Amino acid sequence: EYDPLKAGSIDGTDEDPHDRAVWRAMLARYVPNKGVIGDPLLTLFVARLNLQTKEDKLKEVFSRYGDIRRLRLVRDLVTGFSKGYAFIEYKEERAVIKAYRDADGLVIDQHEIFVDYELERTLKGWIPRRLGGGLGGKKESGQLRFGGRDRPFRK
Amino acid sequence: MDVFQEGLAMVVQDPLLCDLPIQVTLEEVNSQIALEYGQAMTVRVCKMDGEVMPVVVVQSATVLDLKKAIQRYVQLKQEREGGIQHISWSYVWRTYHLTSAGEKLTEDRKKLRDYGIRNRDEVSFIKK
Amino acid sequence: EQELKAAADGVLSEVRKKQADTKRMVDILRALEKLRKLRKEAAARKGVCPPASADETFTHHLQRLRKLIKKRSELYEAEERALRVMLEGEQEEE
RNA sequence: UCUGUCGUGAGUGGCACACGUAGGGCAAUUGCUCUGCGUGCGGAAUCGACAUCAAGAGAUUUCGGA
Repeated sequence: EYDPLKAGSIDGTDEDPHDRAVWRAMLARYVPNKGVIGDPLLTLFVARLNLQTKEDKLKEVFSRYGDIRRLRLVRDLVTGFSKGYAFIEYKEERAVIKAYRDADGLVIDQHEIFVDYELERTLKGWIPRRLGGGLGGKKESGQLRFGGRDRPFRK
Repeated sequence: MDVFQEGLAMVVQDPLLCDLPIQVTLEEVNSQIALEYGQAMTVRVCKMDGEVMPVVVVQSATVLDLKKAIQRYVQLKQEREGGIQHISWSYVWRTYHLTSAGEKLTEDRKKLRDYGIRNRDEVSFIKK
Repeated sequence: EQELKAAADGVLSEVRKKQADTKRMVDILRALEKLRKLRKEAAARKGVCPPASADETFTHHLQRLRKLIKKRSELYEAEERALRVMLEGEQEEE
């Protein structure tokens, strides 16, 4: 249950955006693009990949959890630069949960990858980081978004 | 009320005309006119996934003119394959640079010949 | 005059939009015909493959196409003349 | 507190608008007029720009005008 309000706070107690990016998160409305395909339940969103990682290698290392119906690594539309994150569509929910629990931290091309579900069509009110918000973040970069798997709430 | 489309389609089948991408339009054919006259030059751009797009400009084309040619090429590409059409070119040119032989094409006013770019060359992208 | 112009603008500009489109196929065949010419200069070595069949197939295309384009433009010019006839007819008597 | 309108693969698109910027013509060292580009109020410092959602790096403080 995404709430851009409490997402900027460690324990869900903030009633006023401490960052304009939070303020942008509340105002902006988000809908998944036409490139968002497949059943959202089986899309294992992975991030923090190496920009030199190819979509075949992702299929190669993520096939050990079972058969993979579809996969896409996201690259910049005009330039072609890899955006550093992909979307893995699996078959049978047994495979994706196995992908959930073990693949987080799995080193790929000298990077500790991040693994989560697809939270667009499942997490209510979800807002990506580009629209202000998202999850994770780094406290170094003047902002942070708690409530995710990386940074759960201090309840 | 589009009888011209049929004529353009069969005419493209000319073996000395297969280079043309179905819909011809004036700027594309006119650019290839200067190719025969030698005034134009092709500057290849490769996306980071390896796909290459042969952008064509004039010899005296400036860097900023080259930028619009990429916009003209990409935008023309999108309608034919039906991809994303409303490309935020303000953002794309805000974050990415143009580089050739390790030198970033920063001066939009400068012309490609001084930047060392010749015909059938290659330039790539890099972030700010 | 402002609404006199806009009334003329509403009809005359729309006809031109199609007429400019109607003209748009003419310079397409003009530029394409030119492009065909300079590639035959480079076809002095490429003329080994039969250009006569290629040239014959090319020429009969546009001429019928350009004839149909002229026929369509005659329809549009007539309406353009008719709109110019009617629109200026109303403005004097008002 | 810092433009409008139409748009949803588009908080990021189109057009207009405002401001700034580059090139052209005209008049009396300056002024008037057209086309391209940048931002939607405009600057500075600092932290980032190698951040979790199918494409988008911003943010904290500060101070100038209306």
